[PDB]
Amino acid sequence: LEKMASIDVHLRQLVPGKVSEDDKLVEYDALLLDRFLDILQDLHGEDLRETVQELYEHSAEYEGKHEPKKLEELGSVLTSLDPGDSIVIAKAFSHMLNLANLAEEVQIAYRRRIKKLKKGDFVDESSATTESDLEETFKKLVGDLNKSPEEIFDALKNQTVDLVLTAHPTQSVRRSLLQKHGRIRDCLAQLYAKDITPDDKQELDEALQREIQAAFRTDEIKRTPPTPQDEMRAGMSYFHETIWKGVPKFLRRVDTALKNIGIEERVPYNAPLIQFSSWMGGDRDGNPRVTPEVTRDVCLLARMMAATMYFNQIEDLMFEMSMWRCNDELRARADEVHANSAKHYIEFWKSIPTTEPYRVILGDVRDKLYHTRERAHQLLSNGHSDVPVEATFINLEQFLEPLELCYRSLCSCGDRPIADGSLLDFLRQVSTFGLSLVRLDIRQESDRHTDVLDAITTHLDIGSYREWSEERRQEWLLSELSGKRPLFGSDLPKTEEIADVLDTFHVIAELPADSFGAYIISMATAPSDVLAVELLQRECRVKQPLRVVPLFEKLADLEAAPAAVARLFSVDWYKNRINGKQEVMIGYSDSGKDAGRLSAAWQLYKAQEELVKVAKEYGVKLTMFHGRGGTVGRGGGPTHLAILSQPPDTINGSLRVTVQGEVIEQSFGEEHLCFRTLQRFTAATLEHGMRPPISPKPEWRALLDEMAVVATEEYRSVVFQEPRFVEYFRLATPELEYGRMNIGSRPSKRKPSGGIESLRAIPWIFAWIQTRFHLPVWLGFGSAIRHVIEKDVRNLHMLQDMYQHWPFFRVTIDLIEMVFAKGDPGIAALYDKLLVSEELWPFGEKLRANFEETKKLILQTAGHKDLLEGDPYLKQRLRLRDSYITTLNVCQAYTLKRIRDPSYHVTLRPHISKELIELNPTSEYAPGLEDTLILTMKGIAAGLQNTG
Amino acid sequence: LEKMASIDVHLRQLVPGKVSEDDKLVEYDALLLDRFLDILQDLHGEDLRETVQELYEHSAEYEGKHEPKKLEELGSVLTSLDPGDSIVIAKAFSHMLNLANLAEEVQIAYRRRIKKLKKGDFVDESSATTESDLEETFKKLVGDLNKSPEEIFDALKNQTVDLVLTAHPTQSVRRSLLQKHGRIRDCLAQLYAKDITPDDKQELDEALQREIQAAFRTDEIKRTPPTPQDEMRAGMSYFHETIWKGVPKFLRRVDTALKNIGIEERVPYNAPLIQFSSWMGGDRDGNPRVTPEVTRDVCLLARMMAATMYFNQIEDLMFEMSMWRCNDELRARADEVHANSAKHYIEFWKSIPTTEPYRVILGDVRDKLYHTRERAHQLLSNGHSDVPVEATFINLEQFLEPLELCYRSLCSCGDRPIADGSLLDFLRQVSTFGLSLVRLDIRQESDRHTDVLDAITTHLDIGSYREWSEERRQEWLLSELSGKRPLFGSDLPKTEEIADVLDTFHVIAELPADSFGAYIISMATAPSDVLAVELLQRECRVKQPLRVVPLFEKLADLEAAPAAVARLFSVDWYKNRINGKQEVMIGYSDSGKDAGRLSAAWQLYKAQEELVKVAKEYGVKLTMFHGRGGTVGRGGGPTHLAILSQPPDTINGSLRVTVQGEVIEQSFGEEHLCFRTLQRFTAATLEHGMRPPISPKPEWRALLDEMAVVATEEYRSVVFQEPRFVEYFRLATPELEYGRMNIGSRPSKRKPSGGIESLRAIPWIFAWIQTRFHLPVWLGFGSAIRHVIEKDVRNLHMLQDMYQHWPFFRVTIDLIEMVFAKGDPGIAALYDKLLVSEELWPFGEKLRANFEETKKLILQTAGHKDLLEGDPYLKQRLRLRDSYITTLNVCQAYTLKRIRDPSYHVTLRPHISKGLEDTLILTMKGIAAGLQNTG
Ligand SMILES: [Cl-]
Ligand SMILES: [Cl-]
Repeated sequence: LEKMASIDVHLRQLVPGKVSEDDKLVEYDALLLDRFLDILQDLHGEDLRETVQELYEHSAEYEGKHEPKKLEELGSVLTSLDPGDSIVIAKAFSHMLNLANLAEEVQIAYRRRIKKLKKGDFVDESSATTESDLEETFKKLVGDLNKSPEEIFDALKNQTVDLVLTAHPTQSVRRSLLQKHGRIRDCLAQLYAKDITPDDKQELDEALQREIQAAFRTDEIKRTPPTPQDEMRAGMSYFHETIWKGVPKFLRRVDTALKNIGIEERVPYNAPLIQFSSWMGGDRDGNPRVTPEVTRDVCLLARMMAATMYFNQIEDLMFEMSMWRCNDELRARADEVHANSAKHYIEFWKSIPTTEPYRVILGDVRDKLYHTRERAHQLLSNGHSDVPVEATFINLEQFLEPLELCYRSLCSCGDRPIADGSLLDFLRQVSTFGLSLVRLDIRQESDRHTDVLDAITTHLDIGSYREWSEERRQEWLLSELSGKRPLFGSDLPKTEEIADVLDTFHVIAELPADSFGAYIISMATAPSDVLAVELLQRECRVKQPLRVVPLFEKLADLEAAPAAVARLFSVDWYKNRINGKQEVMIGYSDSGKDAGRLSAAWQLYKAQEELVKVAKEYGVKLTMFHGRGGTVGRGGGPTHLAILSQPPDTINGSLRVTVQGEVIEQSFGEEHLCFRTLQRFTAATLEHGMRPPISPKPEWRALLDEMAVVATEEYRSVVFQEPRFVEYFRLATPELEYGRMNIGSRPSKRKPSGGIESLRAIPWIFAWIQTRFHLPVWLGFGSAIRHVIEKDVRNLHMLQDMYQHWPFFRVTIDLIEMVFAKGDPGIAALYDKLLVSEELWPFGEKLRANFEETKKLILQTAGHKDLLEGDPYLKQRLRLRDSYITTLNVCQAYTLKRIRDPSYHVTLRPHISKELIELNPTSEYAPGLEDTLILTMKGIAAGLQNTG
Repeated sequence: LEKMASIDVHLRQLVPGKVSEDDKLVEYDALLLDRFLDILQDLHGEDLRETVQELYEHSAEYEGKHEPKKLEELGSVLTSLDPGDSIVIAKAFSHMLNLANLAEEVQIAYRRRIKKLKKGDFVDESSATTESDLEETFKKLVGDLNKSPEEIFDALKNQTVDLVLTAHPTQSVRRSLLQKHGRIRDCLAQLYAKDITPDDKQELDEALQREIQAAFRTDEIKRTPPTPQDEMRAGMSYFHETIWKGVPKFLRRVDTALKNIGIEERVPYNAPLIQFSSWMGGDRDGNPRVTPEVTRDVCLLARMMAATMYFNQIEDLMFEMSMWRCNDELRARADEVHANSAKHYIEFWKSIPTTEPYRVILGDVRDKLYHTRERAHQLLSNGHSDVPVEATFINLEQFLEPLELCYRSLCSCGDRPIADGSLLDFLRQVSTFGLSLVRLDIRQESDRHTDVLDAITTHLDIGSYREWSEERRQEWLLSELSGKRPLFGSDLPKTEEIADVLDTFHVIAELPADSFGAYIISMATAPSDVLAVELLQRECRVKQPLRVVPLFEKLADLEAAPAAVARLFSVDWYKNRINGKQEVMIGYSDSGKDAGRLSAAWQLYKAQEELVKVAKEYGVKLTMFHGRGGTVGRGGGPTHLAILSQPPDTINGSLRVTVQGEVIEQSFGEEHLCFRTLQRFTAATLEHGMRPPISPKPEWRALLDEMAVVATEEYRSVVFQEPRFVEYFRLATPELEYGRMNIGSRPSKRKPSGGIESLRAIPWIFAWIQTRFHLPVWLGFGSAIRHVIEKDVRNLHMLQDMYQHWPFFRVTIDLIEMVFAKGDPGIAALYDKLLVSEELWPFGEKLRANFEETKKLILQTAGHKDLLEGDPYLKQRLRLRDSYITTLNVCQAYTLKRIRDPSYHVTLRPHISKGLEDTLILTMKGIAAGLQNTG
């Protein structure tokens, strides 16, 4: 079995050099791959394994020299597979790619930071290898900017970093498989301890193989397209994985860094430097599976998970808190609590003596935590309870008060060190996670609210709120919000949709405010949308109404946004309701779908500038909420510079960002990855408040305005004006298959009969990610740079000045370059040849030329000859993934030709050893061609991760 | 604050060299001491801290040169302390000693093994630094002994090591402090990772200090002398600490070591190589606090703890077990289980689909585990339940069956590797811990059974079972055991004691058999005692009766033991009840109190010889149960050779050993320490089965016979014949204070008006441990070795040959030598000066000379010039503790003079910044914790 000698060779040819001296990535991937291939052989035979390995080697040769002969060879092998073998090959390559991502996480997580590799400017902040840690950022603020430590500490206490978890656009991988990935990562890591004993190393190898096989032998389909509650349970995995333990660890490190510049205090235990919000179960925009009851369910589930974790943690806290000397106040509380009926620690003590007052108070808190979980579970499972609300924690102050009493008391007695142990970690967890871990945002289209108001105004014979001009809408909305009469009752003709909207508001009213974040209006355009939501909130008896957040998606919505926000602040009722705080949401991907990526990036910079102008004019604290697709939505290092790049004063101590589902594993799956994530968010926020990026030279603005015009013209002329483009998009791309299959819970279009305008941005991105073409990300850049270069020979120099000195531009280009690295036009060509009509082939050809031209231009702009010349670590990891992804592409393409064309008979090969073909019985397509397709989609999706 | 610079120096003067190259012990201790003293200064002031540091510095100087002027300085300082400062100093030194123990454990656990330091013979097995690990033991068996790997594996399959956890003779430390010790150990260890980042090292230091203060700032008194359930709760901590996770780890290591000698199989997951038994809540011998309700409570609590640990463990198993391919049998069970009513994993899955059958069956197991804990809890807190016993696991087969089904199924599908992951660990945990973690032994005096039967026979107008000869007792007991008519009813006049015994049997009868181990007859002497327990068990309607274990204590009881056991095997009823398995208990400490330690050691060797002769004659698998005080009861390395030293075939694949309370933290507190404990017990047992120690040369046996005669003559002439001894023992020693104070739950004597015969062995040992004198351990060895040396010039050569070549002798001597290391006659002399009458001073003076002579003779026998010449690591660790313990000694002695004599006014010093009984208790617990185990 000298088979290993082959994969090593291929791997080392894929990543030739070393990206450092602790570069063990090729080693890691070889080890994992060898163990996996042996498992494949032991379960499905020597022939199956030899086939799979020949496929991998061919793919690696392709990602090396990009000879199309290699694609012809891969295809030749893959078409001759009957559905059984096709499923096993696709599954095989999905799992192999997963293992590659695992070795990547280990390598990243243990790479030694090179203090000599820092250049000294902001470019260092674009990679984890040279970015500033917390303390380095403190020293940067103090030295270069001559800020006093007191100013840094004060800035930090009032800072909030709000991470919003959203559902994954495809396979939000099951919590079980995450657990397995963890065990594999740990086995890998421990195998490379430079001090390990032979028997230890043996048992670790056997454990690694054992877990690789375990993960391979779990189905990844069947059952249901998981219900929204299931998707939410899966999203909450990272709290148990890393985040719960990770928050107090990060905060304590902040304490140390503050000590290391002379600050004697710690960050206050109730200060919300970290917050977590969730859309899982709250975003109903174009997702009818998300019902009112779904929202009630995920709210209660969250309250359960939080109470559970607090329950388990408070027992170790009770064991720690064995002191006797205490404050007079706490002694009073102990004697008071000692007057009662001790069920949840009979294994520990028959009862708790008054000589352990801390243990008394804490034991009572433990009792209240148990009753909160039991009552939430009864509310979820029935609808009523019998657990009195007076015996649980209903708001966060009830919970914090006894703990703060213990802390104060301990400090009174000079036991501050004891107080700063498990107790401090507990207080910080209560403050960060509250009673729910996450706060659920609600999201709905503006049109649904307009429908509701129109049904009401029709029911009152006042006219159609829909037909009303925006000024008439505003005037009516204002008179009603200021009025004393309720608006509607049960006697109201409600369509199924209008009933959905109102019932959602009623659910919101019947749940604790600690559970909710923001109500977000998709497709916001005018103040009447926000006012409409505010009115529906009031007239549905939502006692503590949510903050309303407009999501300005389209380009015209962005230009009109600051006018709208000004008009909203200028209204007396709204101005007093917001209490000096406004949060606006921007969607990088939505605006991209509208008007191309370059024009949307620049328009979003300008729109944030104007919104901060309005917020200062009227004295409101503006908070920008960054939706998916952004520069700040990337994974790892790049996030640091992306945040630093935001226009001055757009953050101001409140960062709200979407943690994309395709990135959450790379950012929170591992202990170090999580810590460094929280760190770069906190450090980037803190620094940007005090050290904004340079303001752009006026010529830079004028240039970007012109480029945006040309770029929008090209993007729209292709996507929207070319009549046959929609024909091409349906052939060269599996967009239709994505809409039909059990990959995401959402419909891909808002109106089934519409063109690209009615297509949601996620299937738009996804469709072109699968073919490694990435049109939605780069289309429009080519003609823009081409235009400015021809318009004046010297504009190229200006662009290069921007990339080297203007952060926003550098990060935008950098993102484009990263996406091009995940691109391969040759594969897009394979899809054309197999799936697209002949008279449409030149169309694709022209598109690919644009692809190529743009790439060259981006390179010229970035001053690079190769893609990602400045980040060889990422270039390496990407190349390693690409070798697996390419096979999944070819398999996807031929599987598509096989599905769409039953008149494409192929010379099948004999089946390859023991089955997986009988796990999808009720399939209308072939015995396992639907499953093969789903596998390649989940796989390519996992390999390409994030683009735009 | 350069005060730290002093203590380092003193420490380095205490242990001059390095016992290796990874010897960071002095560094560890210096760090812990510096951090602790800074804490003391921060809580009670610079004056208090400076006082404590002067005390330790002087103590270290004393342990250096042993100048009694150093003791005069210590005393002069400690007497001028009012009770408040006295308490803070005593508490302080107790915790300093604990920190010494913590660093000691870390040093031990991370000491790199030196393979070039092995000499090749059995002496290597007396220290962890050179003992054979599992794999080295295999290669020893295969190469030198020509045992085949098949033979090794079959031997292992059938082997059981049963470790019996007993209540602490003093302070069974609260589970909270065990946890804090864990955090201190972990912080210390990680600070010395040769890869640590500056901020990590900083936060680790702050966590270290924080935890030292946390442990120092908890009271250790008040409330009650904790209830038996409380002491039991504390004893069970080590399952959570290390043992639960640690057992599957060790078993997997066995599997690996087997692969490395060609065995492809794993040790069967249902093989009980490791077992845990408990006395906590079961030993009633001279201990009235242990009632029937206590036994029921610790039983139910135990089943609760186990049910919890299984419950928590099975959720990760459920996440791992996501396969879909399965056996036809398992698939049927999944569809079967899928026909039912899922409340305990709604945070995980709405429900478990039949596409995940393993998860289905396991989820059901999780459910049944939940109902089991809940039912046990309701029985404990109330007395009845409503949780159907059919909805719980009542016996181990119900529990194992679905799990074994999962394993079979996974193997059927070529998923054996997945099966050998979390699932195998789980099976091995069910088999090792069962439904109770531990199996409780019950223990009672034979005399109580005599009382009960005498009330019965008197109630039947047949006469007094007590006045009856032993043969008449036997004959009646046999007639009843072979008979079909019941013995007694509710109409039976029961004294509180007789009602107690019968009620204990009724509770055993009303609880699952899996909860209980062995019924132990203290002061057993004749077959009628065993038979008596058997009958009382039967006529109390105990469905599955316990195995009865006689404890032969006195020397005459040991001589008469094998005759008795032969007589029991010769009776048809007993022969048919035991089913070819017999367990006898021997008490090394018990027999020592009777007749001196040397004679008890030799008598126990010979007695085990005779017991094995008989057990082979009648074809029974004899299991010797080693009570407290043995060589095999030591901590760490020495246990290996002690086990190897037992007479051939006394073990025969079943070792039962007492884990003394004074050793359990050193043996299971840390992950590595626990593994190495389970390992050395498992390896030593396996080897001894196939490689029995040498048989003794007859001149050796004759010499030991003679030495035993002289030794008992001396021990008895001093302890029992000297008329003033009892007066001396009451003054030179805190025995009276121990009996009156809240140190142990047990009364120190069986009959208050008796002499030493009625004094229990534990207070006997403890009393002389407190004064660092240890008379119960070495007294009698002196006159024995002196006698044989004078009788013939060459007998010293014979003794040295025995020490160099007979393991039993080497381990006996070695234990004595270690005890002498923990002795200091000078401190005993201080106690004499303060607390003993003047006309009794030569008496003490004389005994101390005996001490010295005995020590000299022991050294000559072992071929040593200094004590513990062969184990410098232990010599070092002990030397380090001595400096704290000595301060605790001086404090105790002057506190005793102050307590007993209110006519001893002292010039107290002003109280030192932010009630003598509490001080005394502190010093006793402290000296107890520093001396750990002796004899
Ligand atoms: Cl109890
Ligand atoms: Cl649900």
